[PDB]
Amino acid sequence: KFQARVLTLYPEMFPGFLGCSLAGQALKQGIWSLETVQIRDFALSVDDTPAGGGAGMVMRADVLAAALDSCPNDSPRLLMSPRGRLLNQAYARSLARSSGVTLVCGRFEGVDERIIEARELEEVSIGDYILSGGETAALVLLDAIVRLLPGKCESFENGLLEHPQYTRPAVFEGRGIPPVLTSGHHKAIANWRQQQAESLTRQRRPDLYALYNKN
Amino acid sequence: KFQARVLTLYPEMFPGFLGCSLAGQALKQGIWSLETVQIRDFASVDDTPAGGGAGMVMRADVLAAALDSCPNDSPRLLMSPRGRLLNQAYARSLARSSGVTLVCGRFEGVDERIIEARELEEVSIGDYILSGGETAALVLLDAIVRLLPGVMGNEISAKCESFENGLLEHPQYTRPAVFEGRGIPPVLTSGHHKAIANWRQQQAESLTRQRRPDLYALYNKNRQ
Repeated sequence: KFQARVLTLYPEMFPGFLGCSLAGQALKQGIWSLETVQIRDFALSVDDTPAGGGAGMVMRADVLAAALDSCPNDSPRLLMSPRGRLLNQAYARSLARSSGVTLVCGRFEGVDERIIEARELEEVSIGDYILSGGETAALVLLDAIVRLLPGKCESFENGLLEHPQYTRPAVFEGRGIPPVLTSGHHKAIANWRQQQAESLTRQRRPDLYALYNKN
Repeated sequence: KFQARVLTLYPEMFPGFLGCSLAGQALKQGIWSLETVQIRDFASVDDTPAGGGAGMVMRADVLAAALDSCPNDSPRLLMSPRGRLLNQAYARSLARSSGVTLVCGRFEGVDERIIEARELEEVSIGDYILSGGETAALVLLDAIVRLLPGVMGNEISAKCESFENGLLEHPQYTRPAVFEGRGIPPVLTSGHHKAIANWRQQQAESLTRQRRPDLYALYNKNRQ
């Protein structure tokens, strides 16, 4: 098994698109399971006014604690957040090797800092943009995990985007597959592919290109 | 009325969660629409990479026909690991268009000639591999739709997030007054707005410095 547990205000978003395609099938076959936990059941509601003022509502430490504490501590506890460490492939690979993951989905403008500390929530961002709630990010994290489950290193992890890619037809709107690729001249092919990739990354992802140069 | 068109092998993944909450509410009041185009209608979709490679490659002609089946009234984006990185600024830009056309790359590789010829701008949501572009498209929609200048709350919203300034958001506190021994920092209760803002900022600086040196470098550039 791979046990996914998601703490959410919207359990009906799960499994969402992960009910479809290969992810759906793996679920139907029990390669992974998904448990949702409705946070609103733990309000003896879930969020309140920010001390010192602010733009939106803050998730209460007490409600969230009770929700976490109803769950076994069987997997790392990850808070979907704009403040998190960034999701990367190394980390997805790292997580697909576990027996499971616990995801907490905030919907508001934040989560009470004292519960982040007290229950060791690791904050995780999927990137520097705002989404409608943590659920969006949870689905994405799960997508990148489930994918790596039984049933290898990405070129960008080396600092390089993928070279341009071609298949048939041999000519589309007067544009032909570059002839070096159909030459059988392996060395020329690899050179060509390298220069295109270097050139593309330098222009479009200088950050990646910088890590390419840092070795 | 914002017009999203999504070219996909899995129309059934849509609207998905965008059907829910306020994104779906906005869908009901017709602030935006979501049309799916099945790529397979323009038949196989993928094929062998010229000069070898790792997977199959999406055919230029199948995607042309799919794109040409509806009008170019919209920026065209291709969901790809090769893309520029999605950020909030970019999201705001698209949110100001009449619509967006999103092509979901599934199999790893899309014929370069179709990217050139239909001017598909490649976009990645981050340096991690997903099951398909469907995943990237949904996230991209999620981030755009909430900025559509029809949605409620939207009118008086902050135009810029703190990470764009190079800082993570300050830590937040709410009731109860004391949780398992910990109080709410007293300055937050002091009625002294300037003091609150300074303290919140110091907390933000110190978190960003440790967790995102990349954002902090940007923070340093700005105040210079």
